[PDB]
Amino acid sequence: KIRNEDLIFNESLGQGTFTKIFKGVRREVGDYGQLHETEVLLKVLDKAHRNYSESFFEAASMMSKLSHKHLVLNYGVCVCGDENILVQEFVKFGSLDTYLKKNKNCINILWKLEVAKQLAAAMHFLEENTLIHGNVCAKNILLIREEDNPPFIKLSDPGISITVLPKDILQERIPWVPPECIENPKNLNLATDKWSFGTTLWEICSGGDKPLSALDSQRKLQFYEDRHQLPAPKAAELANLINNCMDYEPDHRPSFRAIIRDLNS
Ligand SMILES: Nc1nc(Nc2ccc(S(N)(=O)=O)cc2)nc(Oc2ccc3[nH]ccc3c2)n1
Repeated sequence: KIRNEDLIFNESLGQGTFTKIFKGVRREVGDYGQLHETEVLLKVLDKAHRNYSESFFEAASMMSKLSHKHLVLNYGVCVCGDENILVQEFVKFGSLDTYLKKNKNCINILWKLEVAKQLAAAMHFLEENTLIHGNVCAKNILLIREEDNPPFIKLSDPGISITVLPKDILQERIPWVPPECIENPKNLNLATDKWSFGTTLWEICSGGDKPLSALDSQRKLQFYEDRHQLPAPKAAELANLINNCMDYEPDHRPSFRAIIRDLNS
C-alpha cells in the first residue's frame, strides 16, 4: 500500500486493456533504513472502466502470493485518490514482442529456445500451484537482461480476466484466447495457458508478427469454427510444439513438464 506522495509519474509507455502505462519513480525506505528512489512501472486503470477494478488487482495479487525468479515483482498498489495503480518493478528492456521486431536480424534458435524454456519453467511452476495466468503472450514476457550468459525473462501479470471481459475484446485476442473460452469464457482452465503458450512460441518464432492480424474479428471467429491452425513460421523449428500446444481438445494439450522435455530435445 504505497502513498500517492511517494510516487512520481513520468513518461507514458502506452496502454494495456483498460489500463494506462507509465514509467515512474518511487521514494522508499529500503533495507538498513537507507533511502531509495526506485524506477517503477505504473499501471493505471482508466476511470472510465472502474467496473473492472477488482478483477485486475485480484489478478496481480493472486500471482504475487507466489515468488519465483521468472514471475514479475509487484511492489504494491496505490489507492491514489480517484485511481487504482499497480506499482511494479521496471524491467530494463521491456516487452518481448517489441524486442523481437527491433532485434529480429540478431535472434537465433538458441536464443529462442532459452526464452521458451524459461517461459515453460514459469508456466510449470504455475501449473504445479494450480494457478491460471490467462493472458500468456509475447507482450507479457519481460526481458530482464540481454544475451551476451543467456537472456533472462519474467512473465508479467495477466491483467483483467477474460472471464469478465467484453466478448469483442475476447474475439480480438484470438488466437491467444483458446477456442473453448470463445465458446464460454467461464471455460477458463489450466489447459487455457497451454494453448496461449503455443501462440506465444509462434510470436517468438515470427520476429514479433501477430498471428491472424490480417483477419478482422468475424474472420477470427470463423478461423476457430473451421478448426484451422496457425501457419508454420519460416523458422519452423518449434512448429510441431506450437501445433501440439494449440490443440482444439483442451484435455489433449501436453503438461508443461512434457513441453519442457520436448524443448530440451
Ligand atoms: N514491468 C514492465 N517493465 C517495462 N519496462 C520497459 C518499458 C519500455 C521500455 S522502452 N522500449 O520504451 O525503452 C523499456 C522498459 N515495461 C513493461 O511493459 C508492460 C509489459 C506488459 C504489459 N501488459 C499490459 C501492460 C503492460 C506493460 N512492464
